[PDB]
Amino acid sequence: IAAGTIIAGAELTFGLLQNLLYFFANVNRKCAVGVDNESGFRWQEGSTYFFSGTADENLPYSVSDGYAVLYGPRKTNGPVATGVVGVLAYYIPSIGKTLAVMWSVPFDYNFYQNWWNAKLYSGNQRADYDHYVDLYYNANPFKANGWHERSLGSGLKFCGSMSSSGQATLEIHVLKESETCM
Amino acid sequence: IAAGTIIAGAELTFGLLQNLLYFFANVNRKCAVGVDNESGFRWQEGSTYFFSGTADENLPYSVSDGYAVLYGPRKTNGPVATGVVGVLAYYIPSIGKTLAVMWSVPFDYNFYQNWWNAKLYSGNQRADYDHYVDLYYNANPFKANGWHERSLGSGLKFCGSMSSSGQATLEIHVLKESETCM
Amino acid sequence: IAAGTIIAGAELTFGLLQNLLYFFANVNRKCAVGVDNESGFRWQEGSTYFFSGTADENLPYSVSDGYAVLYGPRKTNGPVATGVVGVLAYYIPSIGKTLAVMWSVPFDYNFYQNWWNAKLYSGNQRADYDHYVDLYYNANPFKANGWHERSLGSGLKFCGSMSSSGQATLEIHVLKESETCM
Amino acid sequence: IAAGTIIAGAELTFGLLQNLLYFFANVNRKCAVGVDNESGFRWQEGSTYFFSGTADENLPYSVSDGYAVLYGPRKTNGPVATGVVGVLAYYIPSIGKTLAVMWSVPFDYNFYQNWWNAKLYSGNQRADYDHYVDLYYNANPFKANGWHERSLGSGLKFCGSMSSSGQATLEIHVLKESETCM
Amino acid sequence: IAAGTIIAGAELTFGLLQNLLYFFANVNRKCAVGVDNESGFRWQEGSTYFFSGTADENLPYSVSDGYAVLYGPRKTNGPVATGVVGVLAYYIPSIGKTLAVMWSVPFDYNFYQNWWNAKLYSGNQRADYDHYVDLYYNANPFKANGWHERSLGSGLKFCGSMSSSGQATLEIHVLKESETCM
Amino acid sequence: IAAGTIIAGAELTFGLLQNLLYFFANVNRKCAVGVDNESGFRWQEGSTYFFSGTADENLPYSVSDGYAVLYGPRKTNGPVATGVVGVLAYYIPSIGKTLAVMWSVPFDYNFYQNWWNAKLYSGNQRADYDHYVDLYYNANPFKANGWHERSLGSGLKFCGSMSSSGQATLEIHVLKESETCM
Amino acid sequence: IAAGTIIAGAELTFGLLQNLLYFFANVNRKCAVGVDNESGFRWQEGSTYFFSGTADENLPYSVSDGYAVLYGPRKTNGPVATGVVGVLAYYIPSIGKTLAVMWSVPFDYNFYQNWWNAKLYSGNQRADYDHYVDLYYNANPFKANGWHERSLGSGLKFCGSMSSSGQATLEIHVLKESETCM
Amino acid sequence: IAAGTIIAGAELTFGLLQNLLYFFANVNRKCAVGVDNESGFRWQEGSTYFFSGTADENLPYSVSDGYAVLYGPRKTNGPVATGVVGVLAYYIPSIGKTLAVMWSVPFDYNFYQNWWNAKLYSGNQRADYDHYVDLYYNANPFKANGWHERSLGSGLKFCGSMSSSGQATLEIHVLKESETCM
Repeated sequence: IAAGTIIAGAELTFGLLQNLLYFFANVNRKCAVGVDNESGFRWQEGSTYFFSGTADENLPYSVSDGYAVLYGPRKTNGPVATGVVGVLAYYIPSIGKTLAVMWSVPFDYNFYQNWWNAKLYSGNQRADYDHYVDLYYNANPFKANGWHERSLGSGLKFCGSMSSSGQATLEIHVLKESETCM
Repeated sequence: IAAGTIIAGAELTFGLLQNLLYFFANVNRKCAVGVDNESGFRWQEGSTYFFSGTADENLPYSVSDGYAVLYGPRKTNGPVATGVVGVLAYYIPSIGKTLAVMWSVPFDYNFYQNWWNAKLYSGNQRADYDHYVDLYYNANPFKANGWHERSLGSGLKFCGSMSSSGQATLEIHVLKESETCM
Repeated sequence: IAAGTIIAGAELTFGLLQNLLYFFANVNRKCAVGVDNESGFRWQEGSTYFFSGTADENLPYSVSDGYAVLYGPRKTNGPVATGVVGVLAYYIPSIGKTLAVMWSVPFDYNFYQNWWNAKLYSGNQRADYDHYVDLYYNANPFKANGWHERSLGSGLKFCGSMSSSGQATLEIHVLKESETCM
Repeated sequence: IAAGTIIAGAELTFGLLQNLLYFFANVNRKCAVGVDNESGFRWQEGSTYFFSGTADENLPYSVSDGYAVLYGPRKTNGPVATGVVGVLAYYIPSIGKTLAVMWSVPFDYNFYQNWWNAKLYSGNQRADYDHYVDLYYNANPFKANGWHERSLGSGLKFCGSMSSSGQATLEIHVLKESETCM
Repeated sequence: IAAGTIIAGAELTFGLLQNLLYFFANVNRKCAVGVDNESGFRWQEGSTYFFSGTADENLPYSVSDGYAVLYGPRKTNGPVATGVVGVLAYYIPSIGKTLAVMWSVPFDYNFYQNWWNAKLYSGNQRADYDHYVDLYYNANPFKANGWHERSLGSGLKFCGSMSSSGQATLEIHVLKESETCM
Repeated sequence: IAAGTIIAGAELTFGLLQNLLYFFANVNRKCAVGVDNESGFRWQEGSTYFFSGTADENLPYSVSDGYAVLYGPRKTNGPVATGVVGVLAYYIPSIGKTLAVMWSVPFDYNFYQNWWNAKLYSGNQRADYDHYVDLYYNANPFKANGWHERSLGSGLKFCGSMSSSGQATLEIHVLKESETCM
Repeated sequence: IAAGTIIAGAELTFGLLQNLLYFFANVNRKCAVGVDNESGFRWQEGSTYFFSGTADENLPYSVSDGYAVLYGPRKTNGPVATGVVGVLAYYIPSIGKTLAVMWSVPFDYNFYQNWWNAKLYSGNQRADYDHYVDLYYNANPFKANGWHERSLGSGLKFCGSMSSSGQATLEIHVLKESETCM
Repeated sequence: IAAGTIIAGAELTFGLLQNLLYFFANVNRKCAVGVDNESGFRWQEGSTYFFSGTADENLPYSVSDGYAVLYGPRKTNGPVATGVVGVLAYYIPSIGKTLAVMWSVPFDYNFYQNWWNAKLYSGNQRADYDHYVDLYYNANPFKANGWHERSLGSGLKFCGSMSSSGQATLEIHVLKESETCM
């Protein structure tokens, strides 16, 4: 009989749902990824993988001694409950290895936190899910609590830090083992 | 009897539909297509095909050694569920062949992803659906996961990459076989 | 009896109609018409015809060797379902002929597409409906799919292209038969 | 009995009427009138008449060889269905005649179109309704379809054009009979 | 009984009245009054009268050979149906007379039009209602239809014009009888 | 019984009252008070009184030959029906007297108008209500109708004027008796 | 029974209360406190107390001969009925005393007014409630009515003034007894 | 029966709750932390801990004699009732100790106030909850009431101050024991 009650229930439902989708569309995640080639070797064949999120730009094809990658990963547009998570990688012909760098800026800080890592892999490889799993679970990732340092092997080491924010910054310097960081 | 219930159902219907059409009108797709003539040959007769989308500008008629195409493909205006997908092509008189470059930035990332390709075709040809089908299905397109390289034949090769975003960037360098990319 | 139902039907009707007229008022059509006098002859008596649309400016009275027309045709203001369609023309005293250039940027891309053309006509003539019909139906117009070239006769040729967008650009170079375009 | 139906009919009526008056207040008409004194004689006693519309500025009192009038006629403010229509005039002591220039930018392009004219009148006269009627009905006005030229007599001629838009531009050059226009 | 009908009649009444007062508050009248002392005599004791309207600034105390008054009369703020109407005056010690300048920019162009005047009065006098009545009714005011000229006596003359707009401009040059205006 | 009629009467009452308080909060009064020390004596101990209104700034402590006070009195914030009315004063040690300057910019121009005055008082005194009453009622204030001049005594005179607007300007020059104003 | 009357009473209540809290959040109080060290002694250990309000900045640690404190006290954010009231203090090692400066910009000008003071206290002390009570009640504070001057003792004096506005300015110069203020 | 009362109770509930969450999302807390290395020793391995809040940036890896940390802690985004509270730390190789600096800008000033501290700890340590507890409860923190100074030991001391605002500033200078602060 009282069909106006069903119309009012629809107006309440879409009036809630349009604002709920507008919330998930407006919560934002970023990672300003800076990686600095202090290494004395040329990096090439710039490769990426995204477990979540995207970027609007390319990596440099190559990086050379004293220059840096700057890259801007972000969350996918629209009402998605996913952060920005991924790998970037470069081949290093002068040592026969691939440098891979991982970051993980989640959506829910109830369950997760900002993590990052870097490693050298044998031969020419490009960033994929097996690099994400190995950099996130098998290796020890670093968390967003200031500056950390580790040997890469093959005469290199990395020094780096990440913000605890969801609009994060990541900075890494890939030095020779002889050098003092920053 | 209660005609106000039909008026309230119409207000609910158009109140939903005006916002649904406003959604499809505001989700946007782009491809910033850069193609760089490192080739040592003049390109001419700049031609295009669009399977979906448009651009507000012309290609250069010609490109010459060390200059680049910059072109801005985009989605068609209004409430359409179509991305930007197309071909650009140039004749190369010095080798008797047509360079064609393809990109595909879809609407639904549920079903599709960003793809691109480039190839040399025999004689003077202009971009059309047969170049789109051959660059997308018969040849192997490259996906949006960093830098890729392939020989074109006739002394040329291409090196290029594409963003995974729907507001994409595409960059290609069309080098001689003797050269090192970027 | 229930006169409030007629008032609510009027509020629904004008609430729809004010938004429908606002839609047709906001969908826009343009043609940025550039025509370049590479011809070695002075053009004069700049004339126009509009089958649909207008412009807020005059043509140059005359154009001379190495200068260009730039002209901005547009859709008529308000809730009209018409594009921008027209002819511009110039007399060329040094050959005894009229150059006429046509463009057609439609409203409905369901039924129509962007077309353009150029031709030389005998004697001093000014742009009118007979030039529109002859440039659109009797001659072969060119479509918005990259660069096209044709001989005009009397020692001239044209080279030109048009955008597939509804906010189009048109570019034409009117060269001598001896020259290489752009 | 049901007085709320009369209140709802009043809210509908003023809700329509406030938007109808806002429409007529926002449709705009202009004429950017440029008149260029290439004549070799000083013009003085700058006079105006408006059949419809106004301007917020004065004419120059005088114009001299190689300078120009620039004048900005416009529609009267508020919800009026009238365009901008008028005459400007100057006395020319060196020939004993008055130059008068007319323009007519209508409201309804359903019934009317953009017209303009210019003429020389005997003795010192100022712009009035008899100049409007003689320039619009008795003389042949020119329409908004590109550049037109006519002899004034007394060793002068005019060359000029007008836009077909309702936010029009009018340009006139008042040359000696010896000269080539623009 | 049905007191909600009286509340709805009040909401309709104040909903109309707030918009009616907002209309009368937003219709604006101005006069940009420029008066230029080409006279060879110093003007002093700058005086004003307003029959309607105000200004936010002072006159210069004095004006001297080759300088000008610029003054910005305007309508009184808020929902008043009155224009800007007034007199400015200066004493001229070198001839023993007061220059007075009048303007009248009305509210209703249904009943009134833009008028202005200027005159010399005997001795040191300051602008008041008797100067307004004598400049508007007893003397012949000039209307807003281009440039007008008259002798003041005492070796002076004025040349001037006014806009027909309600946001008017008034320009007057107060020359010696020997000179040619502007 | 029908308690919704009392709620609707409250919504009408606060819907009116919030707009009435917003009106009294937005009608504004100012006085840009400029006072110029052409006097050849130093002024010091800058003092103020406000009968209505305030300022956000201090007076200069002192003023010296050829410098000026600039001061910006204004209406008190919020829904108050009061203008800006007050006194500023300075001691002049070189003559043993206090200069006091008064202004009165009212709220209701139905009952009041812009008045101002200046006077010299014996000894070191600071601005207070007895200076306001003596400058406004016992002395002859000047009204907002152009430039006025009066002797102060002790070898000084003042020359000054005030705007008739509620956002007024006041300008005063405090000269020696030997000098000609502005 | 009629539960919609309780919902309408809640909508009226929160519709009033959200606007009442927005009023108390938007009425603002400030004191731009400038204190100028004309004293010939270094000030150090810059200390503060707030009876009401806060600032977003630090005092200078120290001030030295010819430099000034500039400090911006303000009201606490949100719907609080409290002004800005406080003390700033500095130790002066060269005389063995603490300079303390007090200001009081209230919320309710119905009950209170702008007051300020300054004094020298024995030994190294920091601003607290006992300095506020002694500067406000036991000593004679100065009110916002122009420039005031007093001896501090120990060879110093202060000269200063405060605005009567709630967005106040306070200026104080701390001179030697030999000097003439500003 | 009357289901519209439940819909109206839902509209009231979400209409309140959307504004309550918007309040907690818009109340903001910051700490602009400046720490100045006047110490004559290099600081390195910049480390952080957050008990509440985040930052969008990294610390410098290292700081050296005469340079400063500038760091911008802030509240976590969205409707959370938590301030910004944390520790930053650096290792100092030249003395074998870790400098740690703490700040605490709360949400509820009903229960808490702005506190800060600094201390030297033995060996290379990184900021964590045990440094927060020791700097906040076991050591004596300083409150937001002007400049404070303390010996660190190992030849160093700190001098610093903090704002009482919730958008706070913190400034610390880490001097040698020989020096005079700021």
